[PDB]
Amino acid sequence: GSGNVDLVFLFDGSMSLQPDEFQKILDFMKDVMKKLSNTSYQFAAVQFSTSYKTEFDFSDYVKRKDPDALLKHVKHMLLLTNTFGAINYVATEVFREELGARPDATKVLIIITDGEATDSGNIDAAKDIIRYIIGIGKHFQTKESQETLHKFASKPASEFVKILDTFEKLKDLFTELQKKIYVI
Ligand SMILES: CC[C@H](C)C(=O)O[C@H]1C[C@@H](C)C=C2C=C[C@H](C)[C@H](CC[C@@H]3C[C@@H](O)CC(=O)O3)[C@H]21
Ligand SMILES: [Mg+2]
Repeated sequence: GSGNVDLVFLFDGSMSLQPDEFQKILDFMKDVMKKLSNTSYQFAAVQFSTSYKTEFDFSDYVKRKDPDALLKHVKHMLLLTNTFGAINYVATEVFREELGARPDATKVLIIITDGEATDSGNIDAAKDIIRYIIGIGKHFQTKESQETLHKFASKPASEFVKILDTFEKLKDLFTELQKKIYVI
């Protein structure tokens, strides 16, 4: 339709993440934004743990644009992993016209986490958002834990759930993303 994509990074700041691992999440987000600067994509980023913080809104991105400056002042929260609550927060408190969301854009949520959710609920309010979940590291070693992530993602899980055994594999994920960039 409009050809516009409003994309939110929803990233884990729980106590499980070591300092260097948290930085690699931030570096990955910055790589994606830099590669897609000056396009029809708009970005916002939200850190979640026990509660949620909008690190920058869509309007901040449009005004400042520099991914380095925009994520420079992120404080690691180091609490729990309330992923149900975080998704509902994005759907009702971030995707809003008064915060710079474009009303007819395609909405996309990229969830990066290194643990199973410590809450529960439903995400019906977020169901018109395209949802990718990237699950990283040892807490997703087993098949049963990988499957807990299906609930958050759009369907099929085979396209929308990405499991990475280490944080260094975020770089491989960015290599694969770039092979899919086209001028249309
Ligand atoms: C696309 C390949 C990479 C690895 C990936 O999954 O990136 C996904 C997940 C993550 C790595 C980053 C993304 C950044 C931008 C877009 C939204 C991308 C998904 C792209 C697809 C493209 C078509 O299938 C239509 C659509 O709506 O989503 C995601
Ligand atoms: Mg966690």
